[PDB]
Amino acid sequence: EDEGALAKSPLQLTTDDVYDISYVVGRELMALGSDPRVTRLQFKIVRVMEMLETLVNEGSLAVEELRMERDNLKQEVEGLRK
Amino acid sequence: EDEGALAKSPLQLTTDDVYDISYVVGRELMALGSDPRVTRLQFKIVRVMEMLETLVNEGSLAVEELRMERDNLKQEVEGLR
Amino acid sequence: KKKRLLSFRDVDFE
Amino acid sequence: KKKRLLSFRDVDFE
Amino acid sequence: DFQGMLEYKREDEQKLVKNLILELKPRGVAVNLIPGLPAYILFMCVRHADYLNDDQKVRSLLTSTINSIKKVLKKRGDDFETVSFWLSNTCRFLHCLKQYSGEEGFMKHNTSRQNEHCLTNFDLAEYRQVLSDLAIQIYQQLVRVLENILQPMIVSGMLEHETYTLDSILRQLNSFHSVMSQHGMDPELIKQVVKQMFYIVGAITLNNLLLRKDMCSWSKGMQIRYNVSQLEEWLRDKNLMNSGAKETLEPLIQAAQLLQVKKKTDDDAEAICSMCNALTTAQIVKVLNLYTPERVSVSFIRTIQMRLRDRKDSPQLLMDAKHIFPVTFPFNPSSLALETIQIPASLGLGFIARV
Amino acid sequence: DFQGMLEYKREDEQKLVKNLILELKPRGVAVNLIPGLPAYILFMCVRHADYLNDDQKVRSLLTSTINSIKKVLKKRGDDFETVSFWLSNTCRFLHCLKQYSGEEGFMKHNTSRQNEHCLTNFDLAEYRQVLSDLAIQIYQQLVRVLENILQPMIVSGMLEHETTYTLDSILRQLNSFHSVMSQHGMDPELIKQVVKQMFYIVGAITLNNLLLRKDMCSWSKGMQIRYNVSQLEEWLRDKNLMNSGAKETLEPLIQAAQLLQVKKKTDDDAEAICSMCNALTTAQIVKVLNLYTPVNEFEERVSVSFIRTIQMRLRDRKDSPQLLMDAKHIFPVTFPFNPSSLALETIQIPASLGLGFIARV
Repeated sequence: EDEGALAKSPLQLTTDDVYDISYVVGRELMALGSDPRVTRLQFKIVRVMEMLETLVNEGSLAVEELRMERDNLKQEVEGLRK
Repeated sequence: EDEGALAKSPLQLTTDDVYDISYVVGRELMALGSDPRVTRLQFKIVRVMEMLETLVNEGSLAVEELRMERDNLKQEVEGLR
Repeated sequence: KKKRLLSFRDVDFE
Repeated sequence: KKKRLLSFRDVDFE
Repeated sequence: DFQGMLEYKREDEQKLVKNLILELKPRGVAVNLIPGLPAYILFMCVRHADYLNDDQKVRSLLTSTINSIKKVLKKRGDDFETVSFWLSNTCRFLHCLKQYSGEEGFMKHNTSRQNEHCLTNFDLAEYRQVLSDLAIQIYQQLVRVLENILQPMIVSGMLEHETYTLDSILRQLNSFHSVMSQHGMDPELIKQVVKQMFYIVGAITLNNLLLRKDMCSWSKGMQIRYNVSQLEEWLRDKNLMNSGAKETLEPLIQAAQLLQVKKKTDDDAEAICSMCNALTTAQIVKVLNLYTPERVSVSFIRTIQMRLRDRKDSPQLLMDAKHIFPVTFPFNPSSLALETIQIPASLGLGFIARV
Repeated sequence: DFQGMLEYKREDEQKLVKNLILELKPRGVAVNLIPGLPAYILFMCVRHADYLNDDQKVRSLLTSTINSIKKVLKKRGDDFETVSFWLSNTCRFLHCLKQYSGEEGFMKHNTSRQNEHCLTNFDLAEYRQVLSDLAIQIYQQLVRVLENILQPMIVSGMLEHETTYTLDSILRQLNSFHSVMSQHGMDPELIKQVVKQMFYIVGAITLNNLLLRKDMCSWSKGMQIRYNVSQLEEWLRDKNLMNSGAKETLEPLIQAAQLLQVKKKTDDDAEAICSMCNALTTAQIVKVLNLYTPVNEFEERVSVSFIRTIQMRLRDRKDSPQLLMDAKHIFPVTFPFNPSSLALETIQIPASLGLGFIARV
């Protein structure tokens, strides 16, 4: 279910891809039982995935906003050149 | 030993933080034994950490390039007016 | 110990 | 089935 | 060591249900890694309110919870993920209230450690009823959204095709099932959802076939039956053979068979009458009338109707496509240890504390 | 199911050691998560060549391995991390060659699955000998790099400091050393020896400076030296290194600090000295007494008679006319066999290694 996510280039993960990875990692952790150190590892992995989500999200939003601004600015500059 | 890096804001993570998290989680996985499904989980985490490392290390690049260009266009707009 | 029963009707919501 | 002992001398390195 | 409770200041309660229910996304890192998490967290909060013997706080939380859930389903009730998510979690909340009610009946699958986590000061039996009824409500918004999505695909994929296709339908079915799975929806609840989806496919298909002369041919009989066997395969690949889903397709299957059987001799008529036990007389007659190759003679159709007079179900042609089988939520205890549950920082619940 | 072997095309062998040895960073996601990974990978490649009964391929890979490791240590042999990394991986590689040799003496702690992963065509005992000599070589270089870092901090932090480099600078440095070796998955028996070697260096340099300066033999200094050592001992205790022998290396320094603090007047006092200081030579003991500076007007100087009294009782001792410690002395390193519980059949090849051209078998 995460074959395509895990195989992706990191700079092209979406937040959806992170969510996908989270589910299958969750299943594998759950299948390991109720060992209290499995659970400590679980919440540690939650934190790692959280950090992954944030960096993916931030990067995508920032790149997208700068792209619009840049496109709009290029149109303005072109007009001002004429 | 990773309580520091795990408590960092993601935007302030360094690749060294990633390496440290990797080591600690590495030990915790090691402690669970040699169950093939523990090992499977272990290699998925390797991939996740690899992805986290790349984002920490190269995540700003595309933003940076676009930013310089945005600012340069802006400079030109101010100059032409 | 006896557990005190609490009252819940649809009217107590919304 | 005795394994074949592979010879290694300093001449083989560098 | 913790006892498995969560304390929060009383003036923070509106912030609690806001982040944990109102604005909690059905798709997130924490909820995906730990399905049912918001239900577990809500229950842990109730435990401590009970442990405090504070009836005004227990009442406040339990009320806010249902109000907030309903508030969510009102605002985004057109969205399948949201509905599936809150069905799954309302259920888990119901199970948690049962599994730790302190009633011997709901405690037959608990560890010694879990049995220590039972409530002590309040009996929420009346609340469970309201919650179970809320769940039933949610389950039906689910089928509603479910049907509006499947509906515009059914005719095209099942019939008008040598917009959507058959694989489109299987794809949509694959999407529905995976979403419910990722939410940790009870397997027995998923089964009833699947049965409900197959019925909608069957009922809409059969009805369209019965209202269209262009769809009653031997060729379509070959095609429909193939499509059904693709749906049987889909059940078989997910171990849903006992979901009761397959049986809901029996009228459609028999209608497809009827288009392929010979329709000339008295023996052909006899065979038709014993084969079509899942179709009504009106339905059998309608299909025989619309057939397009010889044509079905008027006397062969008369022979059928005469022979079937042993049946005393009033003649009906159209399946009810909005029919919903009554849903059950059987108790499903979780082996999750409340004492080892942490509160992921992405939930925005830093203001609550473990006890 | 895989057999736990790795296959690669013969023409890719250079690219393989390039990515796995020459340009592999000692700090990274994959190697931090799985310490010793390049050694496990190397051995798995050896396993497949042994499986193919290809003597030339085995010989070539095993030759490229040693040459490559040497190449790395030539270029980046000043860097502690790099040297630690390759000492640790050279050992693991050696451990693997023993654990899976098919020799029963190395199979005692193996699982049955591990026993089935032994080599079947080639006996590599002569290679293990060369590889072991390489490890010894790498270890000398480790001690060298180590010593060069510690050396400028010892006198300043153990003697000249008061309450640049302080005692805390030294502890910080020891932590960094111990942390890097641990993260590299270096054998615990090896870590113990590296730590013993570090403590010897600290103790030898410090003691030598006591003996060569005039302003370090006071009661005030014996006090401070005893404090600093008790912190070093605490560091060993916190990290469970009290059997490493590191503490014992400080014994001459400890006995010298005690000498600075004890009473030095009566004939009984001199008797206690001649039995406490069993780790300092006569020369060292007598020298300390000579350099001794009283703390007050109310503490006399050490008398010439007292010194001669001590110098006379230590005569029926085997004559030891030596003053300074060899601060460059290196204890001879050993690498006891250390088999791992790791299952080769489940090892995957992380993408960050850039070894996509090799396949699991």
